[PDB]
Amino acid sequence: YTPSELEELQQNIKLELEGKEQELALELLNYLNEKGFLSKSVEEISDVLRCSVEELEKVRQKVLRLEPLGVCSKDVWEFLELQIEEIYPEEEEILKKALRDLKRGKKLKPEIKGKLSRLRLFPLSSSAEK
Repeated sequence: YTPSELEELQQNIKLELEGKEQELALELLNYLNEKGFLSKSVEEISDVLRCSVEELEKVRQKVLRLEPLGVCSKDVWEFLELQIEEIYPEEEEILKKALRDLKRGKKLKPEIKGKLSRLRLFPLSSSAEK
């Protein structure tokens, strides 16, 4: 079985929205590497694609909020931070401390475990510990 995270995000975008906005988003997520994150900054990518930085940002954000989140937009670990601010903006601090504890290594809470369980810092990757 192959990963359908990226493809799922593309379709979702064209679904909720379409036109020029979707175009910009695709471009940003189009100039990325097989690592799960854009190989070039948004500024440069926007200059090469012939698009205003500010504009590309707004569209990139609206599309980044989609599922999966814009891991390439912010980053691999940043995907969680933005995911909360967008999904659960009320528990931004809650998940913020959790994602930081799990990323740096630590214990997790019972409620957070389930909240983060629905997500994963390895959307386009795979890894686990024993």
